Amino acid sequence: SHSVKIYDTCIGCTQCVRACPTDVLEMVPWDGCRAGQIAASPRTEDCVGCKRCETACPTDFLSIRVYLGAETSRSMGLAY
Amino acid sequence: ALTGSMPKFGGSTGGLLTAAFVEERYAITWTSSKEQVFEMPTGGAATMNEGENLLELARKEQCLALGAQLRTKFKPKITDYKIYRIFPNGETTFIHPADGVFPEKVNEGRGYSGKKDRRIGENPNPATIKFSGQNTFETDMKS
Amino acid sequence: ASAATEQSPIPTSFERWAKPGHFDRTLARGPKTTTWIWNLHADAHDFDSHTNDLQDISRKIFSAHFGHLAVVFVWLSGMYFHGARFSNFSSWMADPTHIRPSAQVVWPLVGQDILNGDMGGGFRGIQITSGLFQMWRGEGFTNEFQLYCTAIGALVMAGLMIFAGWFHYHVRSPKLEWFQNVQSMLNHHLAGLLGLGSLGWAGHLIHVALPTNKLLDAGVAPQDIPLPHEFVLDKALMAELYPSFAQGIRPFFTLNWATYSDFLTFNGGLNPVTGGLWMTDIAHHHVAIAVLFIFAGHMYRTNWGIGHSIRTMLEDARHPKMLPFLSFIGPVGHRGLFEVLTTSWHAQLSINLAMMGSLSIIVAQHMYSMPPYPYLATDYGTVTSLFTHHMWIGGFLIVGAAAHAGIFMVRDYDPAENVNNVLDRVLRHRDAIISHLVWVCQFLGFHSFAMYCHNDTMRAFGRPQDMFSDTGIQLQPIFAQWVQHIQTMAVGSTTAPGVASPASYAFGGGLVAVGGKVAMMPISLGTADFLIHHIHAFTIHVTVLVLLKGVLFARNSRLIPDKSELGFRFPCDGPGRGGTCQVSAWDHVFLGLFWMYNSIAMVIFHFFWKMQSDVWGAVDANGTVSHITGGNFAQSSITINGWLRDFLWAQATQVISSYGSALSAYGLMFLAGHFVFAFSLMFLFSGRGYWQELIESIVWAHNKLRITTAIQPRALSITQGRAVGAAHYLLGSIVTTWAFFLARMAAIG
Amino acid sequence: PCASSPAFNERMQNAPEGYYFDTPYQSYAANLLCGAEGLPHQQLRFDRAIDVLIPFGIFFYVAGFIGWSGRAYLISSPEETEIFIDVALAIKSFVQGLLWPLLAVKELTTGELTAPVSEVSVSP
Amino acid sequence: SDAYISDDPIQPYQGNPQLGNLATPINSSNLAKAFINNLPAYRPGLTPFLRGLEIGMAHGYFLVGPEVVFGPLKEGSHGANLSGLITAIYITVSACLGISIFALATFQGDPRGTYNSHSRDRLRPLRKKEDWYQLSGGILMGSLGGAIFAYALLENFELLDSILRGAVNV
Amino acid sequence: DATQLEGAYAAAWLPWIMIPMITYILPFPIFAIAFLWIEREG
Amino acid sequence: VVPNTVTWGPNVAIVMIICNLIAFAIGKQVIQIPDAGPAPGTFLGLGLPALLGVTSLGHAIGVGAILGLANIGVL
Ligand code: CLA
Ligand SMILES: CC1=C(/C=C/C(C)=C/C=C/C(C)=C/C=C/C=C(C)/C=C/C=C(C)/C=C/C2=C(C)CCCC2(C)C)C(C)(C)CCC1
Ligand SMILES: CC1=C(C/C=C(\C)CCC[C@H](C)CCC[C@H](C)CCCC(C)C)C(=O)c2ccccc2C1=O
Ligand code: SF4
Ligand code: SF4
Ligand code: SF4
Ligand SMILES: [Ca+2]
Ligand SMILES: [Cl-]
Repeated sequence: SHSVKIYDTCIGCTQCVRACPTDVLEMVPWDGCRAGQIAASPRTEDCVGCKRCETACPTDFLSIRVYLGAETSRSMGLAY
Repeated sequence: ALTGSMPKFGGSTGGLLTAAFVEERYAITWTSSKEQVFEMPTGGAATMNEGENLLELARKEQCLALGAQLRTKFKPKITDYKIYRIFPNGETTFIHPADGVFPEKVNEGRGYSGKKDRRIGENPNPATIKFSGQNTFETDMKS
Repeated sequence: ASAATEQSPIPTSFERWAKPGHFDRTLARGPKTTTWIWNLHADAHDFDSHTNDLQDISRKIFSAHFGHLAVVFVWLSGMYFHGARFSNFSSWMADPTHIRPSAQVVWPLVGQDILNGDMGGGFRGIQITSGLFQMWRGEGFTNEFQLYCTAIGALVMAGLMIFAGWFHYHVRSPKLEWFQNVQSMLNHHLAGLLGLGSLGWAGHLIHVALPTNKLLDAGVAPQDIPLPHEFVLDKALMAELYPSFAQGIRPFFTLNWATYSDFLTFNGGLNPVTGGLWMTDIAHHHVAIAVLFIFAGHMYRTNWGIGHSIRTMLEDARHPKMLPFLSFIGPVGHRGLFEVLTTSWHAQLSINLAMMGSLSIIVAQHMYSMPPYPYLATDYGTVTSLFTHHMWIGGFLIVGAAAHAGIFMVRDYDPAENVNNVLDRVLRHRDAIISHLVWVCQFLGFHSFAMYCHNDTMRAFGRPQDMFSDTGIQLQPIFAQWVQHIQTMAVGSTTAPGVASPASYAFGGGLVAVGGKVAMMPISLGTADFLIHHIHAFTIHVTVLVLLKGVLFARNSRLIPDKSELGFRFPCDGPGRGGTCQVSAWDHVFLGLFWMYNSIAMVIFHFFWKMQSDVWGAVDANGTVSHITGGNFAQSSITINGWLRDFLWAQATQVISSYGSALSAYGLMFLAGHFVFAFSLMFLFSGRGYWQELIESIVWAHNKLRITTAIQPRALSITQGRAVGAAHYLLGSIVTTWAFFLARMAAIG
Repeated sequence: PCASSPAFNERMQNAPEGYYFDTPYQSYAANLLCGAEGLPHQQLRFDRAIDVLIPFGIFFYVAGFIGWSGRAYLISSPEETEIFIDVALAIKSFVQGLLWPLLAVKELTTGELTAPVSEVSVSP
Repeated sequence: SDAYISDDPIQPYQGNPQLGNLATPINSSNLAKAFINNLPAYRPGLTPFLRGLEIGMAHGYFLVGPEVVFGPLKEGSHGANLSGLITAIYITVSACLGISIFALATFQGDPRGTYNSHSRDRLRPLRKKEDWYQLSGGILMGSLGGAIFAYALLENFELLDSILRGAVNV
Repeated sequence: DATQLEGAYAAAWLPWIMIPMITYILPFPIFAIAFLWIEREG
Repeated sequence: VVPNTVTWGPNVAIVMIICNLIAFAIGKQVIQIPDAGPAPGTFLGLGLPALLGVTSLGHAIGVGAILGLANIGVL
């Protein structure tokens, strides 16, 4: 499975969550930014590694990083 | 156990294979107000029935591609789709929406599962976690 | 006004020229980085992205067509002017067997006038291989003033074509209902463009070309020949040549057509004098196809009840109305395809590019074997250049067909429109199509190329009895040999009693030699020809695999289920799912460009070597033919080593030993093509992040000198690096072959 | 020398004349240094010191002209002056670009030709 | 609208349109099924050894010929038939070693893919490793025997020829 | 002269059997052993 | 060498007329007949488009039949 890490430079714009094709990410309350939200990655067993969440992130540097890890049949995107 | 009519479809070569029945299958259910043509994520055009529809797909990404098509390519939008994971013993598990809202909104009760209170440029540099097993983000400090 | 279909806006403004990117909303933002500069020319003509109305796009396309026609007329004007001012056309008209065609002289600048070679007759110029002289001789030109007149007419037509494109967009542009009239368009193009065009050309041939060519073949000097209008004017002069013109246009209306059988002949061979086809036989061809195309133009219902409706014919081709074994296409059939083809310009462009490239390839294969112009077959450089050029144009056009079949999929395909029809049913079993194409490509790759590797190993072992040769294990193409035998039996004094000679001497028949050199002779098909035709089948099939795979999986696949949301030209979808690099349809057009190169290069190599060892040569007084390379295709072209030694190493003697001669530009361009091929590999093997990280250090060195620029320097994008690498590979690798072919054929004839 | 070279005359007295070998084989043979193959070899000696200065030193002027016109045009700028070359400011940076040799030594001593280490972006 | 509303020759596989196959005349006609389902791989009721035995007999028989006609020994009859025989022998032993190691690697616990207990593949009915070992033994026996039967018919081709021309009735 | 492979060296019957063993007799057993080693389950 | 082909005589006009009438007999069974334009159905069922199409196919059939019959002696 890949590791998706969310850092405190997150601004809760939700764009990483909206860009995820496999529903790894969701928003949780934070009170660490003024949106009141921060991304989280519980279903990271579903992560394929497309890094659409990283492309959608506006902060410099990214508040979300995907580290490609051990490949499973889900992270390899195999329908066979 | 899952309610819904299979969408009217002629079949394709892009559908379920062995791994669907030996590893895992996914199902997406949705209610449509009219009988109308959508695009299968497996290739082709199917027709959703008026009422409750249930479709088995091979990947969760296919079920989420269909769901994104339902809520964006149709007026009125179909936003009530539910995605389940089916196991070879028959066990069905409701996965999407994980909570019951929709990941893009914020629910009180979800909980942190990837948060690292840092700022990326301050992970522990790899010279110190060498023969440990941890790699640089699965840690706890900040250097 | 005459059809009430115009009233177009878009006033001719000048201010809209100093604001690049005005067509795209993000292109008119404000540059910022350098990617904008390259994005400006990446979708400049893509009128589909710019706006959303089909009618505005259709109007833009119509005026762009007019501007393109203007560009082609400017090119034609330039070619006729070059033949009328900087050519030895008159000298070649006098002696077209000892004079080399030339239509380009080089200015006396640095070392530069060495490229002006002696062309015979004291003319110092460059030997052209475009076949313009042989074409003008067949059309009826005798002096350069007529060429100058044609150049002026083409320039006037170009000005007229750029006025018709401005008047059909800025003054009175058509409505969308006019563009969607495919019945009327097909009727007019079939009857008025092709039918009347070939009828008018048949009139020209019967009254200008046939006279002039008959006197030329008789022996008359080019300026001793009457001008074409005298052939038109007095019927006594024209009746000296033909005795069927004494009865005028009377036998035609009274249906006594065998009266006309001396200028409408049906001989079907080659003129022994010139080497080209029988000119009377050509005129009869154009008369017959004019009658066929005009008659074909009355097929589609337009405003008068009679005719077909293509929508009805499309919607009825379906089960259970089909042939029983063709009934697998289901009960919808071709129902939604008339609305696909009348609302998508990309669908039409895909079909038309496929047919245009295929027809250009057919043109290439029909003009070496049935040489249609005087003294064409004996100028081997021209024959080589024409075949090679039309094969390359055909291959590029065919690749663009797949490109636009993929653009139709991502953009113009609507699942709700076409449900359970042939287009839906193809997308609904494309794994079967692609897997069977994968297997046939593998079968053909083992049974063509690995047989060549077998032959290499057997020849290096010293056991040529074990080879796939004509002296080892024979692989005779019995079906093509049988077709060749049927073609030479048909034309007997049979199944075609009207023709005297075979349709080409390539099938069989005799030998036509003109000026000592061979115009045409039978092309024997042995084991080497079996092997190279299966090479051709294999390469065409892998090109089809690469291109069709991108077309069929342009929407989605099992890997990326929402590929149509990503676009038609996108680099990847990240390093996940193992790494989805080059999954777009555009990347399949990228990879099929290489495969079209590899396919057409072997076709032009097969043609060059086979024609040079088994057709072209030098007939002596007795009749013995000494071929150029000496009939070494049947034993050297069956191994890879013989292709590298007896074709590439041996026949590149004339291009590398050309320094200091008049062919030295060919040696320079040979090396230049090698450079551009190798330089392409920098873009093809490397990736974008290296170059962006090296530009970081270069930007640091620039910031330190305070030479910072506002437009921020960025590396070429991923698909742009791919496009640049592909363009460079194709350009260098084709310039190399061009220089090799042309230096070889301009030195040994 | 090329005038007394025994192998340099077999390309003298057997070659096309034209206007590329007749008014070029002379001045060349008078003032070049050929070896044994009858070919002028570009030497680097004390006699070449006042010979190689006109390729080397006079190229340095035009190269610095281009580099200083590209500098003085681009300090006075802002992402539309690179697209649409402002001909007035281009002429202003050409007129100053003519005598760029002096201006270049009037920047190093003043410290306005180089940027500070903390005023230029770097990478990790 | 039209998506499985009209009745066409091409149906979903097993009536399930979400399966990755179609019911075409080549996998679903009565002639195609009558031929394929009665081939030894699929004939109902047979033990794996007899399936393998008939597969091997048919296979070792035709595998002799390509080297008899095309091999390095083809200039002489006796050596050509021997080269074809040992080519069939080597291909048989390699293929059966592959069958044995496929069964050894696949059937480890609950297998993965089509030989998992939950698999619905109708086209792969040898679900047990015992079936695969009986198949390997049968294919080996039958293929080596069919190869030497083709070899013996090619060695005695002069006799089989005089027999089938009635030259033995003098 | 050379109608077949020869050895003008000591124990020249050893290539005759060593080349089959190293190159087409023992390799497929070695491939099977390595395949069974890489596909064995925990 | 060439397929005979006669000039024009009462025998040629008969074949060209009998073939124009067969065209009329079979051209009554077309669809979208009497399609206005000019003389909307004033040609015994057919309009002017349908009459011109029927006579054009009749001329085509006549030229083909006449040249065939002239080739083989009958005409
Ligand atoms: C010479 C270089 C080379 C070779 C051998 C290949 C070979 C192949 N290409 Mg490829 N390609 C190449 C260059 C090459 N390519 C380059 C330079 C590009 C740049 C754009 C591409 C891009 C490309 C694409 C996009 C595709 C291919 C495809 C294929 C496969 C075609 C199917 C086939 O022919 O089956 C036969 C196999 C061969 C001809 C390989 C050589 C076999 C030798 C002769 C026999 C070996 C004997 C024996 C087995 C050896 C065993 C010894 C043991 C010790 C291992 C094939 C394996 C297509 C494919 O996948 O088809 C299904 C595919 O779509 N190629
Ligand atoms: C599909 C099909 C087909 C084909 C078929 C085929 C492919 C064939 C074949 C065939 C074959 C391929 C056959 C075979 C066979 C065999 C046999 C007949 C065998 C045998 C054997 C034996 C008898 C052996 C014996 C032995 C043993 C075992 C032991 C010891 C030794 C010996 C020798 C004694 C066709 C189209 C035609 C039609 C129908 C269907
Ligand atoms: C070399 C290379 C680059 C670098 C290439 C670049 C940046 C383009 C080079 C074009 C130069 C920079 C020309 C631009 C210069 C200005 C236009 C000035 C030119 C001067 C004229 C006006 C006279 C990539 O970006 C790249 C990306 C992906 C795969 C492979 C590669 C790759 O191989
Ligand atoms: S890499 Fe792709 S699948 Fe994984 S969290 Fe990011 S967007 Fe989702
Ligand atoms: S896209 Fe980036 S900033 Fe926005 S919610 Fe996701 S991690 Fe936070
Ligand atoms: S290597 Fe390049 S093309 Fe491939 S996945 Fe990574 S970014 Fe995309
Ligand atoms: Ca042998
Ligand atoms: Cl060889």
